[PDB]
Amino acid sequence: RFLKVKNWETDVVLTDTLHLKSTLETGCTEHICMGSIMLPTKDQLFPLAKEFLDQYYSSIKRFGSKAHMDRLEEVNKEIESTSTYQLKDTELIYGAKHAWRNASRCVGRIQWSKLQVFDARDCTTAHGMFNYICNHVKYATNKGNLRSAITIFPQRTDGKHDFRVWNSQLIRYAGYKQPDGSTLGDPANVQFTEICIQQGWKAPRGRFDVLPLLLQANGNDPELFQIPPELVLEVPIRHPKFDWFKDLGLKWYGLPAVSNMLLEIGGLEFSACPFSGWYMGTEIGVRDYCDNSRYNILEEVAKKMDLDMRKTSSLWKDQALVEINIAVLYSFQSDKVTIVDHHSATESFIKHMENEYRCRGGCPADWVWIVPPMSGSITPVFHQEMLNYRLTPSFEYQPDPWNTHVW
Amino acid sequence: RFLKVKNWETDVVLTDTLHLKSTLETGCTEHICMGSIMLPVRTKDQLFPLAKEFLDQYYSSIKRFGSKAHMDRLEEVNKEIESTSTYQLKDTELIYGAKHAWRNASRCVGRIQWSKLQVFDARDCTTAHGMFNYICNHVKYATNKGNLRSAITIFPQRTDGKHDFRVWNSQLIRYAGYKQPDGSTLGDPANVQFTEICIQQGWKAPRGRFDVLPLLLQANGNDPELFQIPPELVLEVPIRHPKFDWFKDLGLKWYGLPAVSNMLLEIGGLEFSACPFSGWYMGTEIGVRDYCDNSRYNILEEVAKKMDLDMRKTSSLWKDQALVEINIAVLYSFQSDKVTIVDHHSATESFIKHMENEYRCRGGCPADWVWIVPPMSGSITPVFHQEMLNYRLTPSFEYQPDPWNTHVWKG
Ligand code: HEM
Ligand code: HEM
Ligand SMILES: Cc1cc(N)nc(CCc2cccc(CCc3cc(C)nc(N)c3)c2)c1
Ligand SMILES: Cc1cc(N)nc(CCc2cccc(CCc3cc(C)nc(N)c3)c2)c1
Ligand SMILES: C[C@H](O)[C@H](O)[C@H]1CNc2nc(N)[nH]c(=O)c2N1
Ligand SMILES: C[C@H](O)[C@H](O)[C@H]1CNc2nc(N)[nH]c(=O)c2N1
Ligand SMILES: [Zn+2]
Repeated sequence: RFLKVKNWETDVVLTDTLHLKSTLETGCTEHICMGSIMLPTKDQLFPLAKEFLDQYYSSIKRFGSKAHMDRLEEVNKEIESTSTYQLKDTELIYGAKHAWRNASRCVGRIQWSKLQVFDARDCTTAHGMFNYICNHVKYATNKGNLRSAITIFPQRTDGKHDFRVWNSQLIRYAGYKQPDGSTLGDPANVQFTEICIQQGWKAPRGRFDVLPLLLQANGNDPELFQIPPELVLEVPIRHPKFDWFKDLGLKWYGLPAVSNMLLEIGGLEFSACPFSGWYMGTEIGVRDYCDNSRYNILEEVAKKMDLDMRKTSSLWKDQALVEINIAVLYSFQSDKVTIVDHHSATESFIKHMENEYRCRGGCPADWVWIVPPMSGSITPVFHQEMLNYRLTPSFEYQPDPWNTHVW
Repeated sequence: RFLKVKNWETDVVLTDTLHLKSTLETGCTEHICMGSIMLPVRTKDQLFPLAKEFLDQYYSSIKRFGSKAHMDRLEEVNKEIESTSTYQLKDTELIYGAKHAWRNASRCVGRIQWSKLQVFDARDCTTAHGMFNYICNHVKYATNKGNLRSAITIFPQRTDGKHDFRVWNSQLIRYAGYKQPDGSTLGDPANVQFTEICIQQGWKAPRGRFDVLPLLLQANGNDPELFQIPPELVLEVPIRHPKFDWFKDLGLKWYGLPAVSNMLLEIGGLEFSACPFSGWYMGTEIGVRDYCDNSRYNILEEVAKKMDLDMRKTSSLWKDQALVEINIAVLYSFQSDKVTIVDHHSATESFIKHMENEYRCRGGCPADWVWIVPPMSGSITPVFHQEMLNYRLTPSFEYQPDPWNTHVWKG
């Protein structure tokens, strides 16, 4: 029932009790582990509400008080009557911060409590959504001094009137398939780019074309909007030692802002809730640039370094990989856009584990996602056993809206 | 019930039916994943079904399921169990069992090689001196002057758990570690406790940075005994760098033969507590973990100093830079001395091909992602994007407690 996690580098042992307050399902069984898999009513709503409010009122040290009990009745009277209910601003703020606190795949959670929450529940149109989003981007960007933030659109009702940001991130580059066979721009985004062009977008058909936002309010058909170029902070990528590196003509955006997740608080579902923080360097240098299925530039870089690419054993992919990542970090730092390296981010997470063990009884963590995609074992998270479990409030995946929505 | 795994790089989907033959627990539940947890005498009653499952498997594999030779073998094992409480495997069953224990090792990226394994039957061994002789022969045959060959040596199975054969070393070949009064360590920090035991057993430690440890060997539940492996049998490789001439002056070397000697081999319910096996190294096992773990040789600071890296901010990636040059040095050194080694790109690519073939011919390939993905450059290797299902098949290799923790000393 009590569970131990050990660090094999420092010999330090923590005891987990938070997992008993666990609530959703992992995908695993005692027969088979699924840790490496990417995706595994009035009667339904009240327990969920009760569960959340109980945790809310406990955290402000007001458990079992008159203010607690009255709110429980108030939400109950509202469910039995309206088939749903509304969160107070305080509960909304608390729910969002805890969805992040509980995100077992996020290495940046040391920051969980400094989340700026923007309440967009009064939104009714896609033009309104666009306005809210532009304000979020500008506030979060903050001329390079990035600040975490989330904007929360109206909760799901009958599921026929969902708000959705069709973009998977607020700021992403287009992807175009060509007769050549190869891909121009970002291959992850080819399909969404087809939908933009098919809804009317005039594509510049270049390598780094910032996608338009595709916004759906109240279950209606979505609409296109171009984020003002002056709000999209981008960084050209150069190297501190390699002058030729600029001639690759690489750039990336300063703001990572995930816009396709569903935020679940007290059984209420927020289908549109873009959130943003700041990049860990490997996210761009390792995955975005170096994934076979993404910009896939390794081949091109190692060539410029005049390395022996005859045999895998010269570790030429690995040499190029490190320099690509040196450059990203350097470029951001020199243009003064917040960014964190994987050594620094993992060291912060470990300290954050310790705090959550001592202050909360544990910290849900998904080792497969916490360990950075390069140099894993020279970061302190590699040697750290972690327990993975699902708590609410939470962020969840949801189907791409284009498969679901009807025109 | 069919289960699908996807490769997120190549879009290939595969279908596992093999997990249906799974026995032992994972540690995981519907409510908790234990995926990153490191370490998560039998009755007649329980022994015969285990014998039965195994013999059913063996006889299917040779296409003789339900034959007279199958039925008679079950009858014979049946009788042997009821009358003696245990049973003996035929040579064929032992060979097949040890290959399948390897085939089933879900944390092993080297499994493409599973069917080429030399098996040495040391079930006639009775004494520690007998064990030393078996182990020297294994070391010699496996080393093959650099052209390494996989081998396993199998000592007598457990009886009452009071007469166990054990090799106290965790690997047949490993370097001593010595804790100094000032708190620092000389040699390999991972082996300090074991070095201490050896010294107390009467080993005269030379006290250098790369002292090959002696074998501590327990036969038939007796107190263990010390033996020096003949040095001419210990193939070692001095570490140098193809471009960095100062690299040799770090004084590093490593041994060619990885040979795990602390696992328990389970076949059809029987437990072989001493069963050392060996293969050849993947370069990252020496260059990332052995040299560059903080709790091991920890030469990263020393190497980056000599490269003249900017070591004032982690964000220069000085650590990542040095780690790569060290791993380059390890691969270059083994290849130049003609000692078999595999780099992590080649190993993981091989493993991916193995895995696909296993799904097609066997209906699955249990695989532990936390362990299969290499400890450097994970995502530029094809295992990183590969979903994997982890489950436990027998025959299998299991952890067991260290014998100094359990052993009843006689004197
Ligand atoms: C402040 C700086 C932040 C850093 C450095 C960071 C870091 C990361 C990284 C590296 C990942 C995995 C990346 C990958 O896809 O390879 C991740 C996942 C995730 N993060 Fe963060 N994060 C930050 C802020 C935030 C914020 C503000 C939120 C929400 C409020 C958040 C919620 C999540 C969630 C839900 C996941 C996993 C989603 C999934 O299941 O795939 N993070 N984080
Ligand atoms: C032939 C060359 C081989 C290579 C390159 C290889 C590679 C590896 C590597 C890199 C690991 C992970 C170890 C670590 O990083 O800590 C491993 C684990 C393992 N290998 Fe192999 N292996 C080989 C042969 C063998 C053989 C011959 C056997 C047994 C007959 C074996 C059985 C195992 C087992 C049981 C584990 C998991 C240990 C555990 O559960 O902790 N492998 N292998
Ligand atoms: C806020 C933030 C900070 C940061 N440093 N990186 C990121 C990008 C990583 C990230 C985080 C959460 C969520 C995602 C994508 C979720 C996602 C992923 C896939 C493959 N399919 C879906 N339907 C949904 C990606 C975001
Ligand atoms: C044959 C072989 C080939 C290779 N390339 N690498 C290795 C080393 C990795 C390896 C493999 C199996 C087993 C171990 C040790 C596991 C181990 C760990 C603990 C704590 N207790 C135990 N009883 C056992 C280590 C071995
Ligand atoms: C805590 C964590 O599970 C532990 O450090 C593991 C992770 N993955 C590993 N993977 C390999 N190949 N070898 C190891 O020793 C470890 N250590
Ligand atoms: C198959 C495997 O689950 C998949 O490659 C995962 C592994 N770890 C990851 N880790 C991070 N941080 N991001 C990812 O997209 C993935 N992909
Ligand atoms: Zn699991």
